Amino acid sequence: DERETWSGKVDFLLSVIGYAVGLANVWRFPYLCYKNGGGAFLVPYGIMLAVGGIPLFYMELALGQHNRKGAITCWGRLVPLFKGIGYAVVLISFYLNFYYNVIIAWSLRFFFASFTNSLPWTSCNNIWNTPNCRPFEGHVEGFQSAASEYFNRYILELNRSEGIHDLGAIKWDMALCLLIVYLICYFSLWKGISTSGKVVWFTALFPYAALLILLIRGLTLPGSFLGIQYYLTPNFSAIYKAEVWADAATQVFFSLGPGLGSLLAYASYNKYHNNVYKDALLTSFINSATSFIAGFVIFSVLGYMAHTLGVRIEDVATSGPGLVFVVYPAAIATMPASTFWALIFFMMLATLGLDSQFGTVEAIITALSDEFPKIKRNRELFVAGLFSLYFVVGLASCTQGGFYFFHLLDRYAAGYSILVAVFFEAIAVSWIYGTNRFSEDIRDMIGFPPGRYWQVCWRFVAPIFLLFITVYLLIGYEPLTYADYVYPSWANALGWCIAGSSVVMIPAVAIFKLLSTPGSLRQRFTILTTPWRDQQ
Amino acid sequence: EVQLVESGGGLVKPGGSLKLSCAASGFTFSSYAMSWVRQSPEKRLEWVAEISSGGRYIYYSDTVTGRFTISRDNARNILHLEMSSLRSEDTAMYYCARGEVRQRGFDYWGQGTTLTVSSAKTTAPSVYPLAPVCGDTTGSSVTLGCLVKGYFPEPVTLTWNSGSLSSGVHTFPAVLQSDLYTLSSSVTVTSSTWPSQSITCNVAHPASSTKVDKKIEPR
Amino acid sequence: ENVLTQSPAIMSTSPGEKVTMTCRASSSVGSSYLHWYQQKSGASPKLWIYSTSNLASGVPARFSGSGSGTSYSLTISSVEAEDAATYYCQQFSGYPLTFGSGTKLEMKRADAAPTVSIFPPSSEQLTSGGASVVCFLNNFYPKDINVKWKIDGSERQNGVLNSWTDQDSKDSTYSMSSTLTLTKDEYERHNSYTCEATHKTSTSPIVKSFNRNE
Ligand SMILES: CC(C)CCC[C@@H](C)[C@H]1CC[C@H]2[C@@H]3CC=C4C[C@@H](OC(=O)CCC(=O)O)CC[C@]4(C)[C@H]3CC[C@]12C
Ligand SMILES: CC(C)CCC[C@@H](C)[C@H]1CC[C@H]2[C@@H]3CC=C4C[C@@H](O)CC[C@]4(C)[C@H]3CC[C@]12C
Ligand SMILES: [Cl-]
Ligand code: NA
Ligand code: NA
Repeated sequence: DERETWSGKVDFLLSVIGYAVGLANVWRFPYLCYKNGGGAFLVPYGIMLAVGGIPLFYMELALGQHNRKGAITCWGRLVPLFKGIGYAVVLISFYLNFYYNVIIAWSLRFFFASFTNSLPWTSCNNIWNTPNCRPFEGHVEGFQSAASEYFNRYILELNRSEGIHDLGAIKWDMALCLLIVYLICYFSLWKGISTSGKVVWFTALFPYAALLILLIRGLTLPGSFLGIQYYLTPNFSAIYKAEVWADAATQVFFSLGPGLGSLLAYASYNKYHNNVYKDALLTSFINSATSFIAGFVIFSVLGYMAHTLGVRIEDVATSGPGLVFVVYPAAIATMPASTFWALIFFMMLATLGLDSQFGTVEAIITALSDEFPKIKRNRELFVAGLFSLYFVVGLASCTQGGFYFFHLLDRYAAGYSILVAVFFEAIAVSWIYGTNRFSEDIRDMIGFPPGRYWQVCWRFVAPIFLLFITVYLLIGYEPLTYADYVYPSWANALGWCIAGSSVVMIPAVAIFKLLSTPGSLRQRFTILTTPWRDQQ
Repeated sequence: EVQLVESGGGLVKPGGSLKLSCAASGFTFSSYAMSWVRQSPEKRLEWVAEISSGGRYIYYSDTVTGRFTISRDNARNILHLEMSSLRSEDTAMYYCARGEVRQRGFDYWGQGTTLTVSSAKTTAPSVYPLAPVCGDTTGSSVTLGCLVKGYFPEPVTLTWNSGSLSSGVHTFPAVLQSDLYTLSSSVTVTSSTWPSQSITCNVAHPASSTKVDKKIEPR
Repeated sequence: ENVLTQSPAIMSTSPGEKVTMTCRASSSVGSSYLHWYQQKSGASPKLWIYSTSNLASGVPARFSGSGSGTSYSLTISSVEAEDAATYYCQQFSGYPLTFGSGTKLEMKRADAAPTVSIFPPSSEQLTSGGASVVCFLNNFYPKDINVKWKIDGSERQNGVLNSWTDQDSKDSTYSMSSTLTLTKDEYERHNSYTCEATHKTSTSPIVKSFNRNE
């Protein structure tokens, strides 16, 4: 074998901490605290992090390092009856990059658009504005801010799209920015870990520089502490509600990004006796720690808007791309030395996305390299052909209705697909493979068996955790609608196929593999449930 | 609570084979790695082989790899070591040591089972009584002896008056000289105790069905 | 093979005193992987200290461990007679697992002269072609003792078997048996047999002798 290894343990730590901390650390976690009882939200968030998140995060890093192979190989190497898990997972990562790179593109567009004396998104008297323009955020739908109109009429031109059917013209300025993103990713992933673990030194460390200069800037504004009150004033009545417990559960799970083959990919290049347990606890903490810090970078200036700009806190305390692309830029437009805070903020967004996307596409090439050696031998050729497909169909996200395209895939293509995949990930290692086997495996690696706490989490609460999250996602389900636009019913049907296409690889491969080996039934399960290492 | 006894042992001809076994008790044997570590008559502890809790990870020393084989029976809770192609450098007490977590070492150790490997043949001893020289001074203390010469192999049990005399007794360790063991013991008893109360050394050599008493009488 | 040597090989020490013994790995080992084992005479080893400094269950707080990398040490705060044993360091850092050379701990003690006792060959051994004269030297300190066999005044050097006992657990003394073996023929051709013990306790040797007549 003789597999490639990280050219330094910090290269692995940086590229994992990088992959783990992203935009959901800035534009989802602080809201939740605010929405769900301030600082009291940390009680269910932490317990759900200890019993449901960190267990699954730790588990995938061990299976990566222990089995020394990519996603599809490891699961076939582990339990062949469920080798489809590697395929479904790789398909999800293959789907995500078709659209979730556009966030790094929008970030690069605001970066390019910030080389100016007065930022554009502050005034209401541009050619792209409407009479319903307001200087700042409000609460009536038909009247938007100058930054909301700037984002949805100049950068997006979404006003020129009647829906998902109406993609309209193609914004060539945006198609260039998306090309730059795929160039940033290539010459950082074509040579592999040699450069990947090194380029991530910039993408994973820069946001902490930006978070610092933006924390001292936000905490020294007139009205910063008022936001810290909103962000953290504890209202322990939330803990009783079940929805907030699920809010804490679903945020904990996705913010660590497991069951996507990335941890399985990055860890496979570790040394066999690396203390992966220590690495799991360290990197996972820094993920939530970066989120705890970001909430101050956000809500300090979020209170500065309520104070000096006279805005309802409810009208600016948002989540998702709205938080980073309209309201926070609108507040930067008012503070002295505005153009500087914009550039460090917008490339904080970019460097947050790149290190995370790195792991996703790396999860693909490692898994495919470990299965098809003539593309393991042609990595810089293969990965040059992957982003080519990405740039082709990725032109849909640069069309005038590109956001309607982005929002549809965001709410179907990878959400539910990754929950049932990890649910089968969790029971394949605990029940089929066995905690006794899995614990015995990492005792060989790190010298000690995982505590009874860790495997009682891998065996019982992990399926309940994922079931709890899926139930609350299905309970609050509605047909997809953005702003005043309701999607057609065929568009909802398209999203479920994208959801099923990956996860169908579990039973479809399980079927195709089952009736492809000889013997009786029970004589066949013992074939498809004996691991590769046990039979040498 | 936890306990470990080692079974098997004995003497083997060079090149012969033998299988030792360790019966584990008082704990969940299936979730603890086990290891064999021996120490020669020259008191040098030497690790032999480790087997994982599930038997799927096994490490050997360079000196026994190929010849020795380690195994687990987690049904009856027995740890095994199959030895083949034995050399003389393999004679030692063999310890069955519980040691899962490497950072916390070997928790519990067995009593040990002893292995000998020699071309030499089994011989029973000829035990001799040792009375003091003829007609000398009492001195309120008289030392009697018991010579156990020319036996093989170890061990032998020497005890005085069925074990009731445990004071003033010095049983010397056995010395191997040209494929034979010689052993001696000394008891000092007050001059009013002997020969008024007779003294006897009880030699036992189970390796040769030997059980000899011998009275210490003057001349 | 990470060879670990220990020093000293055997050290005596008075009770109440403190002792330090070292363990020198030929290659660096992590702190969490070096352990210490106490083994008393005629008994299986016991986990004494794990991860350099952590005491096992039962070992008293007068024991401590320290060191790192290639140099490690075991220290007893105030030695007791129940610590007379051999102490082994072990590395669990990489295979093959290796144990140290061992440090034998003995108790210091006031000097003591040996009580010499000579024995002629019994009539049972004499019927067969055999004749072994045994000499006992019991309850002395320190351990070093020397014997010379004189057969009719001229020393005989070859054909003897010496055995040293372990340090007693009562008086902390030693005892040595020396056994000169002859044929019945060459035995019955000499009249006086002698056993001299040259110890530190005397300039002149404590000699014991006898004659084949009585
Ligand atoms: C909001 C941010 C800034 C702080 C979030 C708090 C978490 C980082 C802390 C709070 C509860 C902690 C968890 C509480 C419990 C445990 C069980 C614990 O298990 C053991 O005690 C060791 C078991 C063994 O191997 O013997 C391991 C640490 C862990 C996962 C902690 C990991 C770090 C957690 C999640
Ligand atoms: C945002 C401001 C206020 C504080 C930011 C915290 C920064 C400075 C902290 C948080 C996570 C830390 C990194 C986490 C992990 C590692 C890997 C370690 O092997 C070398 C140091 C390194 C690279 C740390 C450098 C400092 C670090 C980036
Ligand atoms: Cl988070
Ligand atoms: Na990221
Ligand atoms: Na995240």
